[PDB]
Amino acid sequence: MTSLEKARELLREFPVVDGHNDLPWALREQVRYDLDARDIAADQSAHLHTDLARLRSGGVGAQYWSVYVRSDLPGAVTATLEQIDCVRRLIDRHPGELRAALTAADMEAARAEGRIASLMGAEGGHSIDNSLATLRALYALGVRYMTLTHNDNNAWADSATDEPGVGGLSAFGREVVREMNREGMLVDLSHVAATTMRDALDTSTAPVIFSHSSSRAVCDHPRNIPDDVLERLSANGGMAMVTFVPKFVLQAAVDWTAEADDNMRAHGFHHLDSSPEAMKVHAAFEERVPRPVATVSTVADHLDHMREVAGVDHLGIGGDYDGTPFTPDGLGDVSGYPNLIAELLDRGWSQSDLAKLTWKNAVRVLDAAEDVSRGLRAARGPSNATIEQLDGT
Ligand SMILES: CC(C)C[C@H](N)P(=O)(O)C[C@H](C)C(=O)O
Ligand SMILES: [Zn+2]
Ligand SMILES: [Zn+2]
Repeated sequence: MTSLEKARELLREFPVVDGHNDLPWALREQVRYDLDARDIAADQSAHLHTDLARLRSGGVGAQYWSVYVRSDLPGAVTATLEQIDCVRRLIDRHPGELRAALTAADMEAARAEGRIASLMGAEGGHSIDNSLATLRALYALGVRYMTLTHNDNNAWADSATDEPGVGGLSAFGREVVREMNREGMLVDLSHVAATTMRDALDTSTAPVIFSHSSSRAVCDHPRNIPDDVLERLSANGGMAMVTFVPKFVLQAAVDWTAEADDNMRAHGFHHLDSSPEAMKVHAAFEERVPRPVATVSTVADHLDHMREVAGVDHLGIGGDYDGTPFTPDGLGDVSGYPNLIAELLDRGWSQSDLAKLTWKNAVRVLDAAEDVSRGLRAARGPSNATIEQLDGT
């Protein structure tokens, strides 16, 4: 059989646990959670990367649904609860296809019955409003990882896409990591600065993840992971879940985006300005310099290097579907994973290597978080510390 046929067979046995899909945010923005208007039991190809049929075609057996909210708007906690509610409603609406999962055992139970294990991950520490009790409430509601920052610094952690702030984690930032360890919430180091990665690895007593980051050595962008950090994963026990975002994984796309941003500033616009006038300027740039396109090969290049440095036991996949408008060819939506697995087969990845990448590493890591939490919950009570106490006025 072809590599693609073999890939599908392999995924039927050990499906993908995807680290980060922004369907909830897409539903929030497109239709304000009018789920009938984007029914994922029907074909949503015109609007979304994600629906149930494409998840099945793609060999997705578990999904961390992102409950991302904007850090640059007020009411982050309320919005996070709305995102969590969206995930709950999707699970309730589609019991034939989705099963809520809170634990590694739940993931295996879902796999045994052929339902997609549905977990939640918060994307940025702003979702807890500097409140450890709020962190505990998110865990109680089912959140099983939290990205420590999004694109901007928060009061206690530095983002990779912002200027240096506290220098990694502040004292309160370390307290957040300790509390996540005690609760059994995975520390997610996507988005954070390399300093923050190192501070988190110093502090965490549980395996950490990168829910959607690729390799900085392969493509130099602050959203990707440095080799020295990848090297620490085997000792920490965690995993890096490669992402597909073209402007992170393809050198030509990083360069093009930098030039596009420079061009915007040349016209007196902030690079993120979305006014009609700014859009005209960007359109003119793309007219004379077409947007480069990544491929499955681009993503496999990251995985090859990440495997060499981090080890096969420390890898996963986090597509960022519905979180990015652009995708590599062959990975245009959630049905694409078999194309990546086929490429890896062609590059000599073994069946057991691939089962770790898709399924086994993610289950091990969540189980490990539970194990560390058991010890910490027996050893001490929850923290009552405040950011004022630990970081000062
Ligand atoms: C505004 C919403 C769509 C942002 C997404 N939650 P994101 O996952 O942070 C996508 C981005 C390319 C990244 O991961 O850096
Ligand atoms: Zn992200
Ligand atoms: Zn996201």
